[PDB]
Amino acid sequence: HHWGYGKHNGPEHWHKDFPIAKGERQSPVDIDTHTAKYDPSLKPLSVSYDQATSLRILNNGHAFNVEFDDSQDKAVLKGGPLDGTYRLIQFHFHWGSLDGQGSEHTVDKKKYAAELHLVHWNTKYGDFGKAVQQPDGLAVLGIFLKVGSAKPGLQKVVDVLDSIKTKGKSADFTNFDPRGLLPESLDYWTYPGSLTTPPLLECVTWIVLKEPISVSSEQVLKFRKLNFNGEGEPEELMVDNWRPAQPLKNRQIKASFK
Ligand SMILES: [Zn+2]
Repeated sequence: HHWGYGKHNGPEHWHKDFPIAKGERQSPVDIDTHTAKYDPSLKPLSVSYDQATSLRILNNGHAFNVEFDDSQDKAVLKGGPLDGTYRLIQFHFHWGSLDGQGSEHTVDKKKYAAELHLVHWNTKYGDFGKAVQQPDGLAVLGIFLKVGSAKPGLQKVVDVLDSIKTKGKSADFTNFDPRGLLPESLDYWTYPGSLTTPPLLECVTWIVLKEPISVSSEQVLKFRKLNFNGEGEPEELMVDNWRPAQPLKNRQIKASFK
């Protein structure tokens, strides 16, 4: 009855309801590291999450969102390719059924186990809904996950997942520090793209970090116990909730590093 990540409603079908799926600046893409251009004029990336106020975690039937208070400039992304100030509104992940798949962006065709998206909106547009209608409305910070050592800063998220197993379930999720999800280095690639889920709006500056974070097999296994379905419905494990790479078309990926 609507969009998802199965054979019958997955990414290959989305263009019928959302023709922009075949548009000029769709995401994700493959990042060909030997085609990206170092840009020495890119300003340093500024992640300012000290005053972040998390509120709630929600299973929306596609992923889970950790939501933040974005009523003021409490957690912001600036610098790099960005003009102005972008406010953190939520983060979520995309992940696979197996460790060898799950990311949306790929790097020289390599798929990672998962990908974290920290979603920010351009404050010059006043609200998120207006921002998504602008070509520079959003900035999404993308971070790859590989399976190795546990990420301590992820554990609070993992442990609450039992309480939001099914579509529509939410739980209080205050006092979470998203700085615990970042890698050491802020080296990145950047390109103009889109939301990777319907409505696939072409409003995103993508900033994808080069350094993955490591999470444990046990942590990702717990992501994979979530459900796409609602309570009291036949179980559909929430896995493989990623859109594959889309054609780059008339775009350039810039690198912050050589
Ligand atoms: Zn996403």
